[PDB]
Amino acid sequence: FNLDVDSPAEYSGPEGSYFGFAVDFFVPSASSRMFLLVGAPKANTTQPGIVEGGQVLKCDWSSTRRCQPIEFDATGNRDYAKDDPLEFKSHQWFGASVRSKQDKILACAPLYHWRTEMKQEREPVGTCFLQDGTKTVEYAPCRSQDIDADGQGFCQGGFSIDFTKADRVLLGGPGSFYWQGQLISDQVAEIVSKYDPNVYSIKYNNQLATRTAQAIFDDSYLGYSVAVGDFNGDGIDDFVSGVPRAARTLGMVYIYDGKNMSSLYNFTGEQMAAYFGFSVAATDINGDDYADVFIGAPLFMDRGSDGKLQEVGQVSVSLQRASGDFQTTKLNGFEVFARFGSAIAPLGDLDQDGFNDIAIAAPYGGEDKKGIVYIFNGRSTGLNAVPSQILEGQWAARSMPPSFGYSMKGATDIDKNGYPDLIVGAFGVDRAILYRARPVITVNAGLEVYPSILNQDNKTCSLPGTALKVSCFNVRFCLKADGKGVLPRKLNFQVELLLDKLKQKGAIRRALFLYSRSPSHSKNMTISRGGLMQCEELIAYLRDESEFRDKLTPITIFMEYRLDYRTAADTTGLQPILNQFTPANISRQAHIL
Amino acid sequence: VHVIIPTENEINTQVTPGEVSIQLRPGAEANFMLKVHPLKKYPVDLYYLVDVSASMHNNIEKLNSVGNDLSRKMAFFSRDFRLGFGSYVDKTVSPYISIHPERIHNQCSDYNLDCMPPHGYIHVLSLTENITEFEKAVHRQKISGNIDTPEGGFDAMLQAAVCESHIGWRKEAKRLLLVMTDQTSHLALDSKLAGIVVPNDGNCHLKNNVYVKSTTMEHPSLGQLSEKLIDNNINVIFAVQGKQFHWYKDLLPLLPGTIAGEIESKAANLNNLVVEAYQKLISEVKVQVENQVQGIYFNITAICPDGSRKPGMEGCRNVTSNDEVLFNVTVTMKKCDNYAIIKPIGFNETAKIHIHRNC
Amino acid sequence: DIVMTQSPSSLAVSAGEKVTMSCKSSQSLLGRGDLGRLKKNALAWYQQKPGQSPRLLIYWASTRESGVPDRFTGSGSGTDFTLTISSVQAEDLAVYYCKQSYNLLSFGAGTKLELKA
Amino acid sequence: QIQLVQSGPELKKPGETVKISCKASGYTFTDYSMHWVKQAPGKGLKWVARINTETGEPTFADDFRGRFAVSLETSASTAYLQINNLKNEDTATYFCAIFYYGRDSWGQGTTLTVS
Ligand SMILES: *[C@@H]1O[C@H](CO)[C@@H](O[C@@H]2O[C@H](CO)[C@@H](O[C@@H]3O[C@H](CO[C@H]4O[C@H](CO)[C@@H](O)[C@H](O)[C@@H]4O)[C@@H](O)[C@H](O[C@H]4O[C@H](CO)[C@@H](O)[C@H](O)[C@@H]4O[C@H]4O[C@H](CO)[C@@H](O)[C@H](O)[C@@H]4O)[C@@H]3O)[C@H](O)[C@H]2NC(C)=O)[C@H](O)[C@H]1NC(C)=O
Ligand SMILES: *[C@@H]1O[C@H](CO)[C@@H](O[C@@H]2O[C@H](CO)[C@@H](O)[C@H](O)[C@H]2NC(C)=O)[C@H](O)[C@H]1NC(C)=O
Ligand SMILES: *[C@@H]1O[C@H](CO)[C@@H](O[C@@H]2O[C@H](CO)[C@@H](O)[C@H](O)[C@H]2NC(C)=O)[C@H](O)[C@H]1NC(C)=O
Ligand SMILES: *[C@@H]1O[C@H](CO)[C@@H](O[C@@H]2O[C@H](CO)[C@@H](O)[C@H](O)[C@H]2NC(C)=O)[C@H](O)[C@H]1NC(C)=O
Ligand SMILES: *[C@@H]1O[C@H](CO)[C@@H](O[C@@H]2O[C@H](CO)[C@@H](O)[C@H](O)[C@H]2NC(C)=O)[C@H](O)[C@H]1NC(C)=O
Ligand SMILES: *[C@@H]1O[C@H](CO)[C@@H](O)[C@H](O)[C@H]1NC(C)=O
Ligand SMILES: *[C@@H]1O[C@H](CO)[C@@H](O)[C@H](O)[C@H]1NC(C)=O
Ligand SMILES: *[C@@H]1O[C@H](CO)[C@@H](O)[C@H](O)[C@H]1NC(C)=O
Ligand SMILES: [Ca+2]
Ligand SMILES: [Ca+2]
Ligand SMILES: [Ca+2]
Ligand SMILES: [Ca+2]
Ligand SMILES: [Ca+2]
Ligand SMILES: [Mg+2]
Repeated sequence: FNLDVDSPAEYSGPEGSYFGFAVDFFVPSASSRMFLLVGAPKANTTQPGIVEGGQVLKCDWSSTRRCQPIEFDATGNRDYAKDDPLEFKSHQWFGASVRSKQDKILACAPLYHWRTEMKQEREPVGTCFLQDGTKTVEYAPCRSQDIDADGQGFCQGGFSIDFTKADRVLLGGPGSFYWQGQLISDQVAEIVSKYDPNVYSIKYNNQLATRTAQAIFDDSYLGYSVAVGDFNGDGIDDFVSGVPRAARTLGMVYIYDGKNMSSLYNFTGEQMAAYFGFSVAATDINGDDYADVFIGAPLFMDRGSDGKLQEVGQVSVSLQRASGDFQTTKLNGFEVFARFGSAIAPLGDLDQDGFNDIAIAAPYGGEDKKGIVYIFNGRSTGLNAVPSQILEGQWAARSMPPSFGYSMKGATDIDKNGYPDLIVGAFGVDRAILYRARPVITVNAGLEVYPSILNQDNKTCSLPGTALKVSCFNVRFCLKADGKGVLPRKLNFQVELLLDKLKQKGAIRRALFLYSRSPSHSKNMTISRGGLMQCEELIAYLRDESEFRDKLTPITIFMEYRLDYRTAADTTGLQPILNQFTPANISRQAHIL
Repeated sequence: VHVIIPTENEINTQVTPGEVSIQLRPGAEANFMLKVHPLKKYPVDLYYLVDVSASMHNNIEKLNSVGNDLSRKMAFFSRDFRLGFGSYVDKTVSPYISIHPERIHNQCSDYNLDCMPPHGYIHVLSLTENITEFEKAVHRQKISGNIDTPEGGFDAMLQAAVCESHIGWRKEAKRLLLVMTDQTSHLALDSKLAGIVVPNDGNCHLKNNVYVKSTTMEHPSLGQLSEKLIDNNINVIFAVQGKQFHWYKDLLPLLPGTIAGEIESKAANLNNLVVEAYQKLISEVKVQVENQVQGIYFNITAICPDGSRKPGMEGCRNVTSNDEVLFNVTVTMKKCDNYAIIKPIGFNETAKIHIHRNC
Repeated sequence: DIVMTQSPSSLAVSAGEKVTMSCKSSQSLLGRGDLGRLKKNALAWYQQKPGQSPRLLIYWASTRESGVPDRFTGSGSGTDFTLTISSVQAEDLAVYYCKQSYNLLSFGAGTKLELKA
Repeated sequence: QIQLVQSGPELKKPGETVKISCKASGYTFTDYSMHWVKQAPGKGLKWVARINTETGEPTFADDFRGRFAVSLETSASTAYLQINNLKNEDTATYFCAIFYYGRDSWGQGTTLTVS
């Protein structure tokens, strides 16, 4: 609910490059400034002879908004033999998938081809560039002597990547072994240390990988999408992998042991061709200290009352329990052909409520299929199926839908306010848009009546002007508020108190404030956050036995409050929001005797 | 609140009334019976969409016996039977095909047989009364190939269904789209592997009988595929030789109006499959409603000749000649805020209902 | 250019007997096709009667050509292939040739069948 | 029905050139390659050359080079094998053929004798 979608930072790249195809954040251990990583897989590079090679750009944030390419590769195609190219970087889609762990940037080119030593051919093996410190190396775990379709020749390594907290890289290569797919994971230290630019095939010692199986598993694409998290309680992040065509294209998600690759879990979709496993993610969404599993199935068709199938998209959600079992629920999308669940991007605890939150894309939904991103808050019982905030693309299609939400990354605080932010790509228009999270104010609003017992006989005080005696009671209220991140010390609140307003307009209101003979009052309050409740007291009285519709009714005492939103802003103009899971409309009853 | 049934000359033979106009008020309901009465001896348009990747070589050669024999068998089920023909392989992009200059030239490793260049979808023969042309279109058909086993079946089907002016589908006909294969098909999201992230817009993209957006647009989803097949009144018949048949069979519940059968290992039943599939399709009557009217909901139940009742799109079974199926249509209004179309799936005639609201 | 070896060149048969002959190759004839593991072998067998053009019997080292009697069975893989004739007839007295098409086309030596007497 | 019709017998002297024709009928000539095979008088078959009528570009065996040329006359659905500088070892029957598996064909063969 607290994401600022009114003043996002907009970035753009070269036309036709699909700038914004893949997004992540770059956060060096000691730069004191953060950058965004935005891919552009079809970008025209300055490399000698490479067309639409693809690039990854480092984008700034403070001051201006400009992006510059990272020189992972500043050369052309190497030769194998005189007038016989070793490799083909043309249309390699470099920047198609980008991930970063603080300083370490892993950027892949899934469509890279090479000839292999044995004979001339063009195998889509796939390569990645890993940058750390001041050195960059080429990593290509499938570029080996195990070639052709029954080997790793068609691997497309780097198609989907992630990082393991153990400083390992997890690469999904869905084309291995006749598209059975293979996961390969290795150590950063091994990749960087065992590097030689004159060697095409490099062996590593601490490498883990899946293995080829029977033909019945062909065309499953294992390693289509990957994610990590601890699913067995060993302290070692395990490997989560989507396999969209598994089990007769029901789609499956596999979890492999992050230490020895033994299989741990098998999640199977229910509907054929829903493409279950398209996108997978893991996070603790309920505060149980166990990673939970989030699986998209973007083509899922939901049957209506007459059995009619509506293609909407589905996300399967399951919580991990200590016993080793999972508790499964389901979340459906909202719009037809929007492909809800195409991207799952954990936001971390974006609203700072103690639970992690998740953004789920539906890239072809909304007016003109601009694309929609739905934000679902977490809670102790699992992900809340009801979205609290909806984001939409702000650009028209030029040749294809902007596909806003196609790829997203959250849980990184860029504006340094304690509330993690979110980057959303919209590659169809060559753009990327950064949303920042607003501070959240929780308000303790008190309301009391002294005495709550009131009548027409107990006249206790006199009115101003003419000293008529009336039955008097006091109405008190007070406010305290605070947040968890960076908020202005002085909060500006507007409060209005109404007496006996809960009735048909035109009816007589029985309770009035004696200073003005009015059933309503408002005040301008300045409240220091984290301080004392600021209280006020007004004296109310009942109309006498001459001005009424009845004598015995409940009296509603109603308090409404809101933020000013004019002075309520930080140095960048970012305004706080009241917690949307709490009321700002409260009441008490007093009773007439 | 009322229902008006026009007494004007009707322009439908199977579906009547083909036009209904009703008046609703919030909280109101109204209903009527819609009659569906299938004809015997239909004009029939049968288009052969054939998988021509290398594994199909030994089945394709058997299509040379289909023209005249099938025409004779259909003489007892139809009045006017036409044949058409086209073929498909896959998307002509890496990694689905080789892109090496020397391999693409031959498109296979077999130097005995000449393989044709790979293609997405090509239209070969427009639907025609001429049986000889069908047999000739088949006789000169060469075999192609690819690297990946799955095929671009659904992509070719959409173009075959949508490009009406090129295929030559008649409005005055039962439109049959026969898909011949042995392997499973690619799904909409499989194309990411080839670098194709552009959605299929569901339009017609043929030039000189060649589908030219096959390398830039992804495969259609099943949702899109069924939508277009129903909208264009096409009854799909799948003919699958391999164990993959079961893959197709179990997708039938997701593709209303579709039927599938098996091709024998000898491919000796190519004509029997078509005739039997036709006979089963003609006896299955079900309807769906396209409801774009906001605040209005429909509840339709099929009332069968045998006394059973089957709700929604379930419809009635074992329908014959001189046999009416009645559909009980109730419209209920929840709120104030156009028309909706109620049609039998696989039929050329539809009923349009106009829903007025006095608010 | 793949060398084919065919043997024996002189095969003695009698009607009703099971007759076998073999062809071996200097390299694998198994290539990549439309199927994953089920690769095709680029090998075919022909029957040539004296004074006649040769006729195709078997292709891909398995599938029979239409019109071929169901007694001609080809089988094998890699570099070692065979042809077996079940219940050989007196009308099968022809010279058989194997031909590979993995790369440059070439034929084997030829196996001649003659009746035992 | 696919047919291949070849020219009749030729009696040539050493060093002379012979043009052996093969006329195709019953099919789309320009969509298939045509192969030439040599059958020496008493030996097995040896593949000589193929001509891909789609492009007009020939391919020859490593041994059958230089003296052998292949050309097309697509206007009459026919192809030619031209053998230059005939030697005595060229005495053979030369066959034309279609090698498509489901639609093959061999011609009757042309007998060439060299003095
Ligand atoms: C999630 O779901 C996946 C499946 O999608 C599942 O993984 C699969 O596990 C099964 C085993 O349960 C794997 O199948 C085989 O397992 C044997 C292990 O040997 C034991 O079990 C067999 C019975 O299957 C007993 O006979 C034997 O005595 C042991 O008790 C492996 O040995 C098999 O390996 C074969 O493939 C190798 C490829 O390199 C060959 O080298 C090897 O020789 C085997 O080949 C066999 O088949 C050939 C024909 O294809 C034949 O020619 C050979 O002679 C030989 O008979 C094989 O792995 C299955 O492959 C796994 N699938 C995948 C995709 O990994 C997970 O366990 C499950 N996870 C969870 C948590 O539920
Ligand atoms: C990258 O550069 C290529 C080469 O100029 C661009 O592709 C060309 O586009 C023109 C039309 O503007 C065509 O006439 C050429 O034939 C195309 N060439 C090739 C090799 O495709 C490409 O559009 C550029 N891409 C980006 C993102 O700038
Ligand atoms: C049906 O198609 C066949 C095949 O094209 C037609 O027969 C051809 O007729 C032309 C003359 O117009 C001849 O030159 C061809 O040689 C014939 N071909 C064959 C295979 O016979 C036939 O006339 C067509 N019939 C109808 C009613 O359209
Ligand atoms: C739906 O299909 C039917 C059957 O083909 C069409 O009915 C025929 O229309 C033609 C042309 O007017 C007549 O000559 C036939 O006699 C009709 N058949 C019968 C049994 O009456 C019908 O016109 C088509 N309707 C639409 C809306 O396309
Ligand atoms: C079509 O459905 C309507 C109901 O929507 C049927 O009419 C009802 O008949 C029952 C008796 O079985 C009465 O109790 C209801 O009050 C009737 N409702 C209305 C709105 O009239 C109607 O009979 C059905 N028609 C057919 C042919 O089955
Ligand atoms: C992987 O490590 C776990 C540690 O708990 C062990 O139980 C499991 O058997 C190991 N698997 C293999 C294949 O070594
Ligand atoms: C349609 O009518 C049947 C029979 O009364 C009822 O059971 C069903 O719930 C109704 N469906 C809707 C969507 O109103
Ligand atoms: C039902 O269908 C079967 C064929 O499966 C047929 O033999 C039978 O006569 C049909 N019954 C009716 C009542 O039409
Ligand atoms: Ca673990
Ligand atoms: Ca958890
Ligand atoms: Ca939260
Ligand atoms: Ca922030
Ligand atoms: Ca394929
Ligand atoms: Mg195929």
